[PDB]
Amino acid sequence: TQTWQTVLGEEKQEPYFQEILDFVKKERKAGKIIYPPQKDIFNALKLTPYEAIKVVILGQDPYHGPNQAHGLAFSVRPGVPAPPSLQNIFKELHADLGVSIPSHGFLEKWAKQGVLLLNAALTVEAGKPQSHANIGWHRFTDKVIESLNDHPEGIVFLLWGSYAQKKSQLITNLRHRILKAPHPSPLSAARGFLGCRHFSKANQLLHEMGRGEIDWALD
Repeated sequence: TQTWQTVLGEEKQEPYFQEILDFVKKERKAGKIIYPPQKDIFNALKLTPYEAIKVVILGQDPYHGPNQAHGLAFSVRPGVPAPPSLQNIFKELHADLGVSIPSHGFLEKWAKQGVLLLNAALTVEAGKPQSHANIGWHRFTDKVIESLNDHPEGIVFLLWGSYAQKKSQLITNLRHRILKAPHPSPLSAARGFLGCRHFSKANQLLHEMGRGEIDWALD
C-alpha cells in the first residue's frame, strides 16, 4: 500500500519538480548530451520498490562518460569497466565477505536485493562532473530519504564520504541504523573506507531485525 507514488505523491506536486524535468528536456533539445537517458532517471526507485528497501547507499551524481550511468548510484552498464571508486567498493566487499570480484560493474542485482542506490543528482551533462548538482535534484532526493522515516521496517544506511554523511540529519527514525565511512575513492584524502566492513555489518543488522540479508554476490 506504500509505494513511491504514494509516499512521494505530495512532493511530486511541487512545481519545481516538473521544472527540473522540463530543464533537462530543453537541454537535450539544445543538442547537449545528458546522462543517463531520460527513461533511466528514476531506475533506482524502479528497481527497488519502497517496501523492498533494506539498505540505502548514497552517491552524488551520475557518471559523465558514455555508456556508464543508467540510473543507479555507482553502478555502470554491462561492458563498462568498473571505475576507481566502484573498484575499491569491490575490493572492500571481497575482503569483507569473501565475495568474488565481479568481471563487471552492473549492480541491478543489488537493487533487486533491496539495496536503494540513490544519487543526490539524477542527471549530469556529458564530460562535466557535478554539472547538474545545483539545478534542484537535491530537493527531491532529500525527500526520498525523508520518506523512509515512515517505513514500517528498519533500514540500514551506508553513508560514504562527507557529502553523504550530511544526509544523516534527515534520518530521524530511530529504527534505522546509520553506518559511516570515508569515501570509497582510492584518491580521497581520508583513508579508512577499507576495513569498515559495511556489507557484513549490514547483513548482521538486517538479520537481527529479521528482515533477511543481502546477497552481495555479482554474476
